[PDB]
Amino acid sequence: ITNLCPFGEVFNATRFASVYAWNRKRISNCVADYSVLYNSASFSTFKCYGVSPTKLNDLCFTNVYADSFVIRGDEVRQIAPGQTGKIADYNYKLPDDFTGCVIAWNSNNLDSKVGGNYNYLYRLFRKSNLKPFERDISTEIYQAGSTPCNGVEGFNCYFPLQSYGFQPTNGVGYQPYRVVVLSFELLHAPATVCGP
Amino acid sequence: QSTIEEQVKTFLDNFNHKAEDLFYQSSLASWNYNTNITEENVQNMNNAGDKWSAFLKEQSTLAQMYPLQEIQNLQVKLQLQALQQNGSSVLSEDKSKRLNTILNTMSTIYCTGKVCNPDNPQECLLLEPGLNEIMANSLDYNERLWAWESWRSEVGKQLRPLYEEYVVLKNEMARANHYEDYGDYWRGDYEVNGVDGYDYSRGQLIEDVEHTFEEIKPLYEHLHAYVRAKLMNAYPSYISPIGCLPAHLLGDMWGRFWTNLYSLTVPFGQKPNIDVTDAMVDQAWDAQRIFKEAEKFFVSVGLPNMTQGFWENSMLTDPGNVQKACCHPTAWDLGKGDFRILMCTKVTMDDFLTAHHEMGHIQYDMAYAAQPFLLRNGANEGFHEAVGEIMSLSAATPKHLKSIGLLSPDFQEDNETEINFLLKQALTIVGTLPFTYMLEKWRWMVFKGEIPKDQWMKKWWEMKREIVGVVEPVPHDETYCDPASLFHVSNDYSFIRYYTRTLYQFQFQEALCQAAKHEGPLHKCDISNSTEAGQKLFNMLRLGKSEPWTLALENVVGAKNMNVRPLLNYFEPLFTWLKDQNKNSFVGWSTDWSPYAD
Ligand SMILES: *[C@@H]1O[C@H](CO)[C@@H](O)[C@H](O)[C@H]1NC(C)=O
Ligand SMILES: [Zn+2]
Repeated sequence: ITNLCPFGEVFNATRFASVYAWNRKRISNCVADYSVLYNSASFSTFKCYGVSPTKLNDLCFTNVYADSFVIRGDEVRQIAPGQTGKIADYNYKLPDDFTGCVIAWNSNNLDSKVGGNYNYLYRLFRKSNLKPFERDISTEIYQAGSTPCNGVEGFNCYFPLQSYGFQPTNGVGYQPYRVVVLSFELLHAPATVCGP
Repeated sequence: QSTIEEQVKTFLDNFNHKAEDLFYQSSLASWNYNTNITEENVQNMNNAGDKWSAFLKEQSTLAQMYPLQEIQNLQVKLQLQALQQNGSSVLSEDKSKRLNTILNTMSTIYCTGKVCNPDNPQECLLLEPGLNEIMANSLDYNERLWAWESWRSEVGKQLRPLYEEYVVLKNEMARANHYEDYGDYWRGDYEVNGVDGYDYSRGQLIEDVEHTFEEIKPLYEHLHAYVRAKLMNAYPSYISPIGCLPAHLLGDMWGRFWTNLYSLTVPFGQKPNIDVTDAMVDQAWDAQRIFKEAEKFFVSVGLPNMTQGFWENSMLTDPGNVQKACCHPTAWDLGKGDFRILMCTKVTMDDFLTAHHEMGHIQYDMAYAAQPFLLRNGANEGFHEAVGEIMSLSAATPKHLKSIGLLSPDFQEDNETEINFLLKQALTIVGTLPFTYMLEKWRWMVFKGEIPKDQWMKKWWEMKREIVGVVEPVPHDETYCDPASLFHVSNDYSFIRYYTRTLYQFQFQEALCQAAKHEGPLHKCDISNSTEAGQKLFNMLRLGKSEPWTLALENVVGAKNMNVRPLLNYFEPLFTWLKDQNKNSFVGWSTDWSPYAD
């Protein structure tokens, strides 16, 4: 006697979020069978931080946020605590004492098409690093010098974000990997999510 | 101060993420064109080519604003200076499109030109395989002569007016870029400046090429004497014992490699054959097996196995009459992790070694892929054509060939086997050197001046007779263009890379054998299981252009220039024997003897 969580509505959503503006789902008042995700055959990365991956079906938590996005397979090594580079610094930062799991897989059959996809964006310049779990969905022109930028692109004046361009024949370090980051929370209050 | 470093670093980190896809989309249109010459592909190729060049002009213009004198980090000075250089944009738009028609027409004439039988105009030969089989295997002087001149009369004569226009436009483009001529533009890959004590100059390349060739002529004169002395058995009334060689009797349509003279000139025919062409046909190998065996060599020295996209997307076998594909072997890096080979292979020792060579370009292309966009290129033209040929120096050995089952396990490594092997290697590697130097000397002068329009073919054939010791079967006048009848002349590539790689391959080979802890003669060193020799190479391949070639060489072999000593020390066991064989016959040649007049 059981009631499973809506992981299906994230792990097999049709359309994922552009990494600069990542999606967040709350999970609460539910049972989550993490062992099914751990025993998945498709996942290429399943690194868990601060919590042992086999153990999750024993734990109970107040809240769980599943964050989802898509990035080049070569940038998946920036989704970990303590990393640097233009995903970790400016698009999505995990904290230095993250407790959670990072889950990722190749999606070249879906997120990539002939002629090039050009939907998925990422932020390429920022005036400072993000604080952990911050978002910056904005398009004001970055200024690289002493000339006032007047809200127009040009010399020393760069648009803040750039598209990915997945074609089907690009190599593994440039194919689209879907990523889901689970960020469990215990908040000195009731548990609302458990393993069965 | 630091603002005009951070402004430049910011700008290049715009370029490296904006350029990367425009270059990919351009490359992928050229692959679709070369895999079938079709107007539907030529449209896409022109469209994606225009997008790339039209972009480059805008970023080049933005880069022009920053002071070249203010940036101090060496790699950013290199990476920025590549944008500040104009290139082709100095010409008017009509004149630039005129040049792009010339290049595409010369390329199409070469890749689709043909000759046909004079009784049977229904029967026509492309260069590959048609005329190549005739020039590689026919022992009829008359058929060889026909196949040799018919390509020069039927296609070399078409390219003369185009090559005139190409010489004119490329010089005016190069001169508006402050080079003296388009030859000087090409010598510009060897230039090193700003780093004092490791500098090199575009004039000095001519000094070091002509200075090293002087120390190679003695081995060549002895090898030429031996080849001439034996071809008189096969073509008895046609060859003088004291003259230069007839051009069509060399082992190739141009005489670029003498490899296919081996069967006519092999020293000790009673031993098992070192040319494994017959053993591969007997065991029924094929295109995929040849590239699989190439892959095993690179991985056993600890370099990466091939990307799955290589095996799925490459064209390793001729597509046949269904597609007018190009068949000159090429190694392609498209960008974005995508690497391919286009090569119409067939079961031969030549295609087995050439599979090692073109796969050697892909290994260097995989190694420097972490570098930023404008440095993600080889350290020098010569290193790019050397990194593959280091593996053929190792993979061709009777020692290695027995270990892969192309020789019988009872084969004996005796003192006649050693000369049967070196005489094969000397045909390829020393036979190609004078041709490779001489052809580029002609182009350097044709771009510079000192060869006027009514003497192009005059001075070419004078230099083939004087420098190379080869003579034309019948005179060619200034309506012909023989040089244009070779791919690298037709399709706008510098040839000197094939000279300088021929020195670098022995410098690196000696320095890799020491990492494999080898002792004994250099000409039986196999590096094939030494991960230590592979690492000594890999840690120089991963650089791209980021450190000057003089220093990238000097770190690996302890010299800051190209050196002849390891080449000679490889062939010395042959050279001593050729000096013995030639004691009763003439060494050198008269330039006055003629196949037509005599
Ligand atoms: C080695 O080869 C030479 C000829 O190339 C021959 O004279 C000599 O006798 C050979 N060595 C032996 C041990 O017979
Ligand atoms: Zn090559």
